[PDB]
Amino acid sequence: YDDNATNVKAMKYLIEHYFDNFKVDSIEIIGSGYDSVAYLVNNEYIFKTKFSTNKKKGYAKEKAIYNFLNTNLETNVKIPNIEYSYISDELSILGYKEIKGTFLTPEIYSTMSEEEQNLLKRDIASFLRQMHGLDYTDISECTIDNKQNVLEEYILLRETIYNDLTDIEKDYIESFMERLNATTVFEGKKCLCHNDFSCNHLLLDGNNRLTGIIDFGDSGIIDEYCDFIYLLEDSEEEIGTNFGEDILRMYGNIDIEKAKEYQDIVEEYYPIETIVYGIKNIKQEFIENGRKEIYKRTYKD
Ligand SMILES: CN[C@@H]1[C@@H](O)[C@@H](O[C@@H]2[C@@H](O)[C@H](O[C@H]3O[C@H]([C@@H](C)NC)CC[C@H]3N)[C@@H](N)C[C@H]2N)OC[C@]1(C)O
Ligand SMILES: Nc1nc2c(ncn2[C@@H]2O[C@H](COP(=O)(O)OP(=O)(O)NP(=O)(O)O)[C@@H](O)[C@H]2O)c(=O)[nH]1
Ligand SMILES: [Cl-]
Ligand SMILES: [Mg+2]
Repeated sequence: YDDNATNVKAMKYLIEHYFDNFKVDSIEIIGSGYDSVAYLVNNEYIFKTKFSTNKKKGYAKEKAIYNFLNTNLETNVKIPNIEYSYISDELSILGYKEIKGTFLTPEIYSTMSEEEQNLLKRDIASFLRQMHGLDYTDISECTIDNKQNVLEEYILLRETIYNDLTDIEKDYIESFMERLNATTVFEGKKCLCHNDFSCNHLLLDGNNRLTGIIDFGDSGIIDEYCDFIYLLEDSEEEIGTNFGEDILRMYGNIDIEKAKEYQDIVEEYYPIETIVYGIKNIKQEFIENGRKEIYKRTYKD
C-alpha cells in the first residue's frame, strides 16, 4: 500500500475513463506480475492491467482465447469471461467477474481425503481432456512452437551476453541445447493448452472440488505435454510428481515418460528462460538470478 494509494487511484481513474459507465466504489491490489498488476474492484470484478510491455499483442490473444473458450467449452468449471477490455501498446486492461473460491496449495491438498484428492484429479483431467480435444481452427493464429522459440532465444543469447558468461554457464547452456536437439518430445500432438497450468491458477469450492481456472495469458496451440509440466513438478509451490502422474493416467492416451521428459527439459531450461527475460526486458536482476541458479543447479548433488 501507498501513502497516496496512488496506484489504486490512477487505475481507478483509468477504469472509469475507458469504461464509460463504470463506477468504482472499491478497489484494491490483489496480485501482480513481472509487468502487470491485478485489481479487485467493487469486491466483484477482476481487472488485469499492464503498461508498455515487451510482449505486445499479449492481452489481445488472451482475450481471444477467453472468447474462444467461453463459446466452445462445455464444462461446469468457470473461467474468466471478459466484459471490459481496453487494448493499446501503452496500456491494456481486461475486466471480468471474479471467480469465487480458494486457490489450491500443497497444504490444502494435504488435508483432503483420498477420495477428495481423486475427484480433484479427475476434474483436472476431464477439463484438460475437453480443452485439448477442441477443434482450434478458429484460433489457429494463437500457435506457439517452444523448440523454435528456444532456438531463437539461444541465438539472442549468442548475439548479446553469451561471450561474457563463465565456462560453467556456457556448459550448462550447451548441455541443455544438446538435449533439446536429441529429444523427440516436440513431435507429438499439438493442441490448445492453458500453458501455465500450475496450482496457483486453480480454484476450489467449499467441497474442495475444482470450480474455476484463471490466467490463460500464456495459452496457445502447443504440445499436449505442456499442460502437465507443473502438475508433474516437484517443488514447494506445487503438489508433487505423483499428482501429475495420476492425472496423466486419468487423462489417458498419452505417453507418461515423454510428458516427464518434457517437464524435465523445461525445468532444465528455467534459468536460461530467466536470463532471456532479463535480456529482452532490460532487467539485470533477472539475468543475475538465472546465472546464479545455474551455479546452484550445477553444485546440487
Ligand atoms: C507468466 N507465466 C509463467 C510464469 O508464471 C512462470 O511459471 C511458473 C513457474 O516459473 C514456476 O516454476 C518455476 O519457478 C519455481 C519458483 C522459483 N517460482 C517462483 C521453481 C520451479 C520452476 N519450474 C511454477 N511452480 C508455477 C508457474 N506458474 O514461468 C513461466 C511463465 C511462462 O513466465
Ligand atoms: N479469486 C480470484 N482471484 C483471481 C481471479 N483472477 C485473478 N485473480 C487473482 O489475481 C492474481 C493475478 O491474476 P493473473 O491472471 O494470474 O495475473 P497475471 O497478470 O497473468 N500474472 P501471472 O501470469 O504471473 O500469474 C491471481 O493470482 C489471483 O490472486 C479470479 O477470477 N478469482
Ligand atoms: Cl549479470
Ligand atoms: Mg498470467
